[PDB]
Amino acid sequence: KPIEIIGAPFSKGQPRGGVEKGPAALRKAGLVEKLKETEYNVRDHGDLAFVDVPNDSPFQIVKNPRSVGKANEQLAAVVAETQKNGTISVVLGGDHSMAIGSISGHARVHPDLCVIWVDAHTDINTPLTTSSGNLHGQPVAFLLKELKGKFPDVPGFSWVTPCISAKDIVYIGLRDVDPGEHYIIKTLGIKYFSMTEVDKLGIGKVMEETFSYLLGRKKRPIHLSFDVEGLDPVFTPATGTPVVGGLSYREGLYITEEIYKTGLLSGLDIMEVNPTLGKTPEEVTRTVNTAVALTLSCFGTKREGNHKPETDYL
Amino acid sequence: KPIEIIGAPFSKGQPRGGVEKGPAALRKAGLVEKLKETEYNVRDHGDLAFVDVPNDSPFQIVKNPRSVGKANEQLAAVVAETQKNGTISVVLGGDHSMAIGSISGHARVHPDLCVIWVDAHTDINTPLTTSSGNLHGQPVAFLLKELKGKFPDVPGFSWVTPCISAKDIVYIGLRDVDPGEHYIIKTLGIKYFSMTEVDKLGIGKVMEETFSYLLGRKKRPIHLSFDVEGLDPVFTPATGTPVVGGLSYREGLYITEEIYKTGLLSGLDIMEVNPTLGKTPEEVTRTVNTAVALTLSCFGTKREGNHKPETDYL
Amino acid sequence: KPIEIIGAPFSKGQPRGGVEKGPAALRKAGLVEKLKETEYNVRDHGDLAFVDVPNDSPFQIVKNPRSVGKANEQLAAVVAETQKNGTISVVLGGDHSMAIGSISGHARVHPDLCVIWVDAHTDINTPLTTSSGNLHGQPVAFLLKELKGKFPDVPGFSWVTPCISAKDIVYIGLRDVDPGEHYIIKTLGIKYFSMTEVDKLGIGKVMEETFSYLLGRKKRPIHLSFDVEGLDPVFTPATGTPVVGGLSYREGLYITEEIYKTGLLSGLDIMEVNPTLGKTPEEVTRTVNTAVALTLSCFGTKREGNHKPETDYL
Ligand SMILES: [Mn+2]
Ligand SMILES: [Mn+2]
Ligand SMILES: [Mn+2]
Ligand SMILES: [Mn+2]
Ligand SMILES: [Mn+2]
Ligand SMILES: [Mn+2]
Repeated sequence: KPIEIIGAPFSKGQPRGGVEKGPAALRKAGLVEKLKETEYNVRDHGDLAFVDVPNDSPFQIVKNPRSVGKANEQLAAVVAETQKNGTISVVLGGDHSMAIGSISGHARVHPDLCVIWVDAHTDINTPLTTSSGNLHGQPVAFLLKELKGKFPDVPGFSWVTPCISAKDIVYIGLRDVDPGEHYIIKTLGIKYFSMTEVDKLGIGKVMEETFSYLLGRKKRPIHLSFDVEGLDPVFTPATGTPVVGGLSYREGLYITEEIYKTGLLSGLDIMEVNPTLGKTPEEVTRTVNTAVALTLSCFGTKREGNHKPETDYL
Repeated sequence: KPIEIIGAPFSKGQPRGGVEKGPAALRKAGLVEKLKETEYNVRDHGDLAFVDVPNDSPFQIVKNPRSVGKANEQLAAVVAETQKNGTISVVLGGDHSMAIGSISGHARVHPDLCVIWVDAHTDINTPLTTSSGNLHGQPVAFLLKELKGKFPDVPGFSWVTPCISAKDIVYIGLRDVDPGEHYIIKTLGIKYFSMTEVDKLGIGKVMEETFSYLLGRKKRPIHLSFDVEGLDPVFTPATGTPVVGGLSYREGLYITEEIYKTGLLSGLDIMEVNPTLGKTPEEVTRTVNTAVALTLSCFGTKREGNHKPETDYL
Repeated sequence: KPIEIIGAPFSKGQPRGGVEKGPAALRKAGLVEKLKETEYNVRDHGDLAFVDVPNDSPFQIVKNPRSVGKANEQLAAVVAETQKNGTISVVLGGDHSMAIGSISGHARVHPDLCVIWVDAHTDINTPLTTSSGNLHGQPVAFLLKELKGKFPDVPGFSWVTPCISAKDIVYIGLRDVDPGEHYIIKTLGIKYFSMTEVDKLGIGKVMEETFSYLLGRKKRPIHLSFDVEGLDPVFTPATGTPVVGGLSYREGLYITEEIYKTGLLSGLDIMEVNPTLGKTPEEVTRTVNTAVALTLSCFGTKREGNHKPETDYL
């Protein structure tokens, strides 16, 4: 199979600057060279160049709506494209709002995809529930059908089409859910596993369940939107919104490992790595490396080891 | 329901000074303001002013027996009082010897209460088994019926009445048990879950069992005596007796979360936070915050999120 | 039963210097005094003095083959000796190549011993698969029968006799396995538990299985070759090859605790503690202490507590 890396240097999803430098760091850490060393064909599509919407006024609270809608519009296009040619797409973050784009384009080509969202937050606030207008905290609201018409059309997102229903998404690692957001996920009966659940069930049973819950009936394509903040800050320090008491490096890799084992990985998102927010070089290198690590996991790299087939090492 | 906070500025339970500054820090961290934000009525009763027994000579090894017996006698009184008015009491530590008082007063009003003791130590040494005379390491021995008459009447505790039996208490997080103490908990067949058990069973099954074990027959009031030392030192550094390889921040919150879910929380103890023992501001703030956090957990605050009923966030 | 401590100050197993200072640190931390405090007879055999083979030229890639073969030859001798007198041997590392010696001597006296290898690495590279000639990464290859003749005789190991088969060893905590090494452990069908397994099954079930797998039929002597690198670097920092996402202090102690509980402990290896590789005093003391701790665990020390029999602490 083919693997296509698409850098999305974007950050207007939220106020903190730096995230755009994200895909650069990941590459510098050698994500591509390493990926090539797996059983997959690696094609680096490069870094999208986003056009900045001049005079992008705040639609109510929502900030930079037009810039974020144009950034995402453009991505969904590139993603739909490579997805069409049969290659798995791997979007490197800036912030998480690029998920609207990533998930959209992919949805075009595979409308029956299910989404596994590993993150500390739900990011399901609507333009009417956010406290800040940071669109990085509203991604899943633009993609959800059940939430269509539940909020006023946003300047620039007119191209968006609610592609999945609350019965196709599964959250893992939740621990900082705004009140509104909690209502939304309870009302729509969305399947999640808050940290408390991971604690109660153990990362193992968690996957076991998320799978039989998303692939019990039909075996469909899987979209992994992994928000590097879903791991405890100790592991991924250089982030915009760290929240303590989260997934461990081990648990993180177990998810990507089980996901690889299903062979249904269709699209990936390695978002929120902010090279500038490291309190020391270590913290950033630390973050950038577990990010690069989680990815390689989705594509083979097993912790027990890997040997090349048809070769007798004896 | 009503919630009443009672600060117990005491520290003669053990040699290290500072713990009395405990309830102050917790408040400074805003325990009250936050508590108010939950579905409970918060009443701050203030900080008990303890009278210091002049010329309190060591009854054998037991140190400051009269001061500690007067401190606890006074608390049990305030606790019995508010417990009577139907409010849940939440005692902020100084040291853990204040538990004799806390558990006693509460027992008066609800003699059928069971006690869940989350701690690094058993604290079940009798005046005849301690190595030091620190009464903070003997609390459960004054409350236990099975241990009545097993030791010399202590100067000042004459008011105490063994209110519970070894069949009403459950330990969670044990890892530093003196030889004598181990004998005592084995002989009396007390139900506990040493770290090794948490490890073998997982915090999940642990609660599942401690509940069917304490609430299988009758559903009675629960007394949670939480010793901040029960978490690994990494999480609650500013303590008098850190012991490595203990509960994680996650596990800690899981217990308080499952306890809230039973709706039987009758009384709480947030003990051993010692603002002065922090090797850096961080460590204390770190400690003080996970303490404040565990509390809010017992009273609603779920990690998956919380939304106010009857309100349509859409 | 008797306990015999044998210090092996060796380090030519790998390029990084310092590991020889290993057994010294452990002793300084008071391993012996503490061990004495358990229900075992402690005899300190001292520190072997290794003769340095002059002009030890590299056999192909394998470095210091003669020095390492003489170091191990000598150890196997001392170990076979004390093992003969019926005492349990406890070898303190330098590097892990001393395992050839340790396991060999022991095998002489108890040819039916099974080996539990707690380590981050497999250390099963043969002189023909290593990238470096560091023999510390080849120990299990010299001891395995199935790998006999699979590589050219090495200068100094002529005395070695493949004592165990791939059906007697069990790995726990694997996470950094070279490609060759992975082939070897897959081809020979060796039973292991890579971190992913620990994650999936939980340290509890892991032991439960490793036991019924090694002691289901016959109850034989157990050799515990514990490589301090098997725990996450956070816990045992001062090592030559740290690899993140490994066993936790808790899990580590759980293994040594379950192993003690089988009563079949015949020989031990506390290897890779490198006092000089600590980035600060703390890190080394931290490392040296969890090492000393794991040992005491294998010999009684329970986390729930220990009391001396026939003594009424009341
Ligand atoms: Mn997110
Ligand atoms: Mn997030
Ligand atoms: Mn205590
Ligand atoms: Mn304690
Ligand atoms: Mn090793
Ligand atoms: Mn190793």
